[PDB]
Amino acid sequence: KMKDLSPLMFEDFVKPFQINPDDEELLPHKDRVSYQPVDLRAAPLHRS
Amino acid sequence: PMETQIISDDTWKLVDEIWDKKVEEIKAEAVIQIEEEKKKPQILMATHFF
Amino acid sequence: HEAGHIVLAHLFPRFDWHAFSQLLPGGKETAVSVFYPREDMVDQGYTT
Amino acid sequence: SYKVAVLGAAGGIGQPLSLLIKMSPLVSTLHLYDIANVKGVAADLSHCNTPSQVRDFTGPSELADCLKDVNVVVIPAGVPRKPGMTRDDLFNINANIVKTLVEAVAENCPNAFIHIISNPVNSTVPIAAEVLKKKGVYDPKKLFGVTTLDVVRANTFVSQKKNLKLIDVDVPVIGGHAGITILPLLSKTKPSVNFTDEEIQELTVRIQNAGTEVVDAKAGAGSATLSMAYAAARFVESSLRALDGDGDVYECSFVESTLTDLPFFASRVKIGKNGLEAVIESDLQGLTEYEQKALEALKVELKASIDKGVAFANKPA
Amino acid sequence: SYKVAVLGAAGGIGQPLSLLIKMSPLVSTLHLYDIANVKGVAADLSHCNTPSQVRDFTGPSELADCLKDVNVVVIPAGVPRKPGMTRDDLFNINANIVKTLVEAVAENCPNAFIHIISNPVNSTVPIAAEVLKKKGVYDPKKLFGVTTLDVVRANTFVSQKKNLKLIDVDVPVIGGHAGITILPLLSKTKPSVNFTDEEIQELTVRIQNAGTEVVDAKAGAGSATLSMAYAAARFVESSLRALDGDGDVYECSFVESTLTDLPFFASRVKIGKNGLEAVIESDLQGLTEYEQKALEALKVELKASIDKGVAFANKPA
Amino acid sequence: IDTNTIRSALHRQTWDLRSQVRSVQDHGILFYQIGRAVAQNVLISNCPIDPIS
Amino acid sequence: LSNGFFRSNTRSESYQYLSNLFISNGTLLDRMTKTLLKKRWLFSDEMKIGFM
Amino acid sequence: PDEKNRITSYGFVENDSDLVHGLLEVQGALVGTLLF
Repeated sequence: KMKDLSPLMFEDFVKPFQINPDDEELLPHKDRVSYQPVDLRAAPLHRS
Repeated sequence: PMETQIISDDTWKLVDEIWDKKVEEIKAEAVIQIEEEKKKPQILMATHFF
Repeated sequence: HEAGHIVLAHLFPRFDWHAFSQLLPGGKETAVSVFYPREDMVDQGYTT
Repeated sequence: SYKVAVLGAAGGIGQPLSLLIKMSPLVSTLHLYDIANVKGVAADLSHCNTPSQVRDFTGPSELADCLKDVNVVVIPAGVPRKPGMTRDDLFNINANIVKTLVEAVAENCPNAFIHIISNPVNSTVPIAAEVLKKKGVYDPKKLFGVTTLDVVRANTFVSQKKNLKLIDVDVPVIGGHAGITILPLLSKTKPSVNFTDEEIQELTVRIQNAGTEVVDAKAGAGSATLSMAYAAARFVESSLRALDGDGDVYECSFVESTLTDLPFFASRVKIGKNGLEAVIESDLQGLTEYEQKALEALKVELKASIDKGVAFANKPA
Repeated sequence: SYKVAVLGAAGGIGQPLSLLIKMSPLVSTLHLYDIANVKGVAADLSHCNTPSQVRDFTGPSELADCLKDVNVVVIPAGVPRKPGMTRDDLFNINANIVKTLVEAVAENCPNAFIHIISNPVNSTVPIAAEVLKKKGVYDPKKLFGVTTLDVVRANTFVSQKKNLKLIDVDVPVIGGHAGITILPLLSKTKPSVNFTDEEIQELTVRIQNAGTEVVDAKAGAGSATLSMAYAAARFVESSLRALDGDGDVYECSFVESTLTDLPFFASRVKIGKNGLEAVIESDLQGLTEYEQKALEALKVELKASIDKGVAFANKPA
Repeated sequence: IDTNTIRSALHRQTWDLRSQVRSVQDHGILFYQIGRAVAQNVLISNCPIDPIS
Repeated sequence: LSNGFFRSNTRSESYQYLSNLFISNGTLLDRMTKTLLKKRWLFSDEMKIGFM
Repeated sequence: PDEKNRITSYGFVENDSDLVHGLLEVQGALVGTLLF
């Protein structure tokens, strides 16, 4: 019942990230670590 | 943001140093490891007697 | 409710196998759908 | 719980600096002064929901009421450039204004952190020192020249060039505050980064001519206003923190130092409760040959500027 | 990592607002735009060692380059009042300027938080809504009227009167942003303090006439400069906070609301990731009789102002 | 006794035989192993490393 | 817990230094993970050989 | 991706995090130059 109705297909979320085993090429990086330090504290208040 | 700088700029120099020492040690170890001339038995030890 | 569950379960490129869905199982005022995870995900040992 | 009095708070610099000082968490009373158009600035600032109080005074007659019990006195007064004006007339007007203001400060309250902002600060700090000397109340430990805009520009240019963490970037700047006097100690930039000769020369000339760049970028609309107000507020907050007993207040300023043969010099200093506490001499130790030759090049013209300042400050009335 | 573009950043209000946005730890790019004298403000701002970047655009032809990928559009443009000019010509000039700017925003970036500061905002927000409607892209959830100045003035006046902590006091203000269309809900002030009748009357008239007090204290020098810059910076930072997913960003704003029969009203709202998220209706529940008759008196004039705005916004070309 | 004999005697002790042999199918865990082993070797040169697989 | 933001920034600087060091030696990790990809086991001898 | 290819909750990442937290606790409890 999904076949002849042409629904709007989703993208693949569980596609694996794989490396070509014998293909001699330099795969790139972005240039960073995506991690951000957690540092959130308000400024000291007035009348001090 | 409130956190200023952390451990050092000199500790990064030290870890760069040890990284370079290990890299150079591996580089030296790779190419000069095997060289052999002979291992002949020293059974004419004359310094004990002659 | 179960039609929406089935529609979104069958709207993805790689989902668990839909064995069967049954309305009103054994007199209880509910419904049950059965999904079997694929063998590669079980053999992986980790989730993405 | 400290009071700042801004003399000339209704000019180009006066309003953004007063706005920044009002909503800083250290000031509790703000006594603005200008000869005219100061009531509107006070009315504008009084509506903000900050606990610091703003009061305004009009005319020199209220000057005696402006400086009572003031902990930090800031003098940014001075007319900006007009077309057809040479250095002589503008220098005379600004120096007369700062002379009258320093006379009023010496008469009313001489125990305040005095921040000289008017340009040129190389020839204005000696004038203020000579005027304070004539009343027998001069304190060299409580007289500063705000030249931290050069440090701010140096940090900005170094961070833009080397792509470094801007929260960590600081560059020592010595000499003066006008042109080739600015010697950015780029070899002592923290954290440690290495520059090339062309990069060093480009950064040095950019830091030295950023003032001219920002003046001629306005097409005759005036000098730097927002960045100068930024630097002035930074120095005001640092001096107010020094008054609170903070033991790590290191700031770059133009003060009466003995590091060189010059009476006045711009270097890194450590400010305490009673004003100046220490002068960092290590800024002059370990310089490269480029910075050394730039220092000996700027020394003669800095001496000329200081001599011009003390020569005007002792003119007969 | 959010982008704010200020249209009219070379006027009176624009320069301090641009400077305060430059100091904000949420803005990463600031786009100053004005028909003239906008490069000087950019040159002034670029010397500060803040990580946010400032770019300037001159002329309408660069306006299409001004609004690309802009997340918050701020419109403080508009010539302040000149002597001898009535409400009609200044209204026409400001409305034409804001109409051109809203047309440019609708063509370039319909999905930007639009903050209107140009006065009067009671007859300007309907004009912007009508212009956005004509392109078929109007979003009522992303169009705000910055009326934080009345809240700030109410908080300051209440703190000065009853002597509370200025940090904690907040006063809700409903109605409009002009004349007797401002209704301070003084009975719902947190922390809870009970006023007298004459105190309520005095505070109400002071809040309603603070604008005329601050434009007559300047003696024809224009309108307030630092206070609306303060309020606009507060509102921009609050909108940027709400855009990051913060779930407790409640602000008082003049938006298209259904609380009363009026199409547009000023009330407390909750802003979310997708713009306006909630409108607080309990601000209209539990009012006293004085606030009720003040609301019914101000409703007629608010309706007249909105009618004048939508009447101008649909005039033939 | 060569070093390969010692290596093979050590591998039979610190490894478990397993039927239904399978490998990693999404690389990036391999990158984690590679980076961690490199950082262990260059920095901490007084600790051994079990063979990566 | 006033000691939850110092360690985060310490690990942040550690990660930044590790990223800056791994950027220069990207080819090393590239050839190394390819060697692990073809040859299913990787000892210290292959490790040091691939350090070239 | 929207973090689509992360490898949450497997063997040695949790052990590495635990070891890092323990080393940080040891270093911060023993403070009472090296560190700025």
